[PDB]
Formats: sequence, structure tokens, C-alpha cells
Amino acid sequence: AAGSRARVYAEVNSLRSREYWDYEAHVPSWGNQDDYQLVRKLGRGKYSEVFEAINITNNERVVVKILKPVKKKKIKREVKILENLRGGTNIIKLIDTVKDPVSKTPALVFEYINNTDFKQLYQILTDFDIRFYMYELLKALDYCHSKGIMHRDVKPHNVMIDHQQKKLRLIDWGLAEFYHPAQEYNVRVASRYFKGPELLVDYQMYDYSLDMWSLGCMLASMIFRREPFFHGQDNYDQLVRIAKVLGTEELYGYLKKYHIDLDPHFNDILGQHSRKRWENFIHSENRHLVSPEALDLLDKLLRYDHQQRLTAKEAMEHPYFYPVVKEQS
Ligand SMILES: CC(C)=CCOc1cccc2c1-c1c(c3c(n1C(C)C)CCCC3=O)C2=O
Ligand code: NA
Repeated sequence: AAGSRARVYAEVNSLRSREYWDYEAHVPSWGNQDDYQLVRKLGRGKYSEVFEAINITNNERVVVKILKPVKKKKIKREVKILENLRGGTNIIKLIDTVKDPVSKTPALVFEYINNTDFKQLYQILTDFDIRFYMYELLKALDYCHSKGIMHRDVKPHNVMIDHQQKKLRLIDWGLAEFYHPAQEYNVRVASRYFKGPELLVDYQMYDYSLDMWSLGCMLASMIFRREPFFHGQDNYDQLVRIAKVLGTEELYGYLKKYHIDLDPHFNDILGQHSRKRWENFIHSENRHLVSPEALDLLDKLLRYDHQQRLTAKEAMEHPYFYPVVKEQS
């Protein structure tokens, strides 16, 4: 299979001190979790239980993410990435790293965000809201990509939005990884519905552009109100659903560009499909959320060829966001 490199920020980690990306050498300092009283269960992630908590030393409201089970290398990665990204635009702020003094189980402490569940929130988003929050999410992605980091789990569940204060934070960096040119990565990342085609065809030399596919999937579901937008029942069916929209010939062109041998089971299920116009998804229930600019942006995100997808920075400059950058400057 042919090689691939990020379009932007490709060499940024090699330009930094080795200490920056050599997370296996990062040694966290573990405080005492008894400074924090757990107050409310908020939810969970793959390897965590997340609680609202009060820091009993200063009455501040925080979030405590308890890591269980525990892979040490993966904890070092999440912690180092969070420290590298601290103070980044719309990146969740890591405040502390602590351990229960009896179980020695590790926990990450974060700033509290008063999230509206996206299933309730997406029912009330306006066209302007979608442009605003997508813009804020793109700032976080441009930031973490400029810091040599792929999130690799971009999905509504990982985008906290306080709709009252109109505040956004990208969370759960436990799958995030440092980008290094020509490195082959594990493709078993992201939720099925947000996996880019590169993951679904087992192309391991991927880069920041994976997050831009996931972001296009979110944009599609918000403006069209079909959530998730590509609703596969398994990883084979996920690629078929994508191909029923972007077309099969464009899929075969991608595979030819990168010399990707396709899992032969696909021969039974892919069929042949023409590219659908994005306008075919418009109807009376989503018409108020769709515009030519939205569709043009979506078209430049949801591309098979990861190398041709917009960068986060290019997406921020797209006319779909002019109403937001006008009322923000
Ligand atoms: C007030 C409500 C209803 C939610 C506020 O949820 C917050 C707020 C601030 C910071 C974080 C979370 C959160 C995190 C994480 C998770 N959640 C939530 C979605 C349970 C779950 C996945 C793993 C993870 O890392 C996380 O870092
Ligand atoms: Na998560």
C-alpha cells in the first residue's frame, strides 16, 4: 500500500523536545483523591466512571474520571496529551491526577462543564447554533492537531456543550495519539459511526484528517437531523452505508490511489452506487438547517481520500462560518 503524510503539522512533534511526545517516559504525580467528594454520577467512558465532585479544600465543583481497568502506558499517554493541550482553545482542562489512598486506583480531575445531553440539545439547535458550535469544535481540533495530536474519538458524546453559557469542550482524550510521519497506527479507534474509510479498509498510515471525517459525520447529522448519519450495524455495513452516499466508483478510486486490497467479503455486499447529491437529504424537517454553504463544507469534509479532506484551519475559513466570525470579531 502507498504511503501517506499529514497535509499540515506533519513534522511538529519531531520539532519539539523528545520529552513532549515520549509519553512512556512521563511520570505523573498522584495526589490524594480524598480531597474530592463524589457527588453525582455523570456517565462513563470505555475505561472510566465519571462523577461530579466537590474539592473539599476550596468548595470548587470539578469532574473526577476514575480509570478502571488500568493500562499504565495508556494512562501516561492520556495524561501527557492533556498536559500538552492545557490552556488550548475548548480543550477540557485537566486539573489534577489523584489516587484513592486505599485502592490506589487512578483518577483524572477536570474542570466541570454543565453539559446538555446531545440527544436533547440536537432537538433545539438552530442553523446559527450549528455554525457556532462546529466552529468552536474546529478551534479545538486545529489546536490539538497543531500540537501533534489526533483525538481519534470525535463524536457527540465527547463534545461537552453548556448551552446556557454557550461553552464547548472536547473531552475524553484516552484514545488520542501523537502523529509521527509514516507511523502505522491501530485502526480500532473511534465509534463505528464516526470511523473514517481509512479505518474501515484497514489503512494504518492515517493522520489528523481522521478527526475531520468524524467532524463531517457530526455536521451531517446536525444539519440533516439523521443521527448518527451513517448508521452501520457492523464495520462492513458501515462502509456500505458510506458508499451508498459518496458512491462506489469514488471508493474504488481511493483504494486504487493507496493500493488497498479490499476484504473480499465486501464483494458480496458493496454493490454499485452513484454519488448522491447532498440535497437529496433535505426535507421539510431539516430545511431550516441546510444552506448551500453547509453542503459545500460537508462535501469537502466527507471525502474517502483522507488527504483531500479540509484541514481544521481551512474548514474554519469556509463561508459556512462567516455568520460566526462576523459576530465574533
Ligand atoms: C454534567 C454532565 C451531565 C456531564 C459533564 O461531563 C463532563 C464534564 C466535564 C469534563 C468531563 C465530562 C465527562 C468527561 C468524560 C465523560 N464525561 C461525561 C460525558 C460523563 C465520559 C467519557 C469519559 C470522559 O473523559 C470529562 O472529562
Ligand atoms: Na468517551
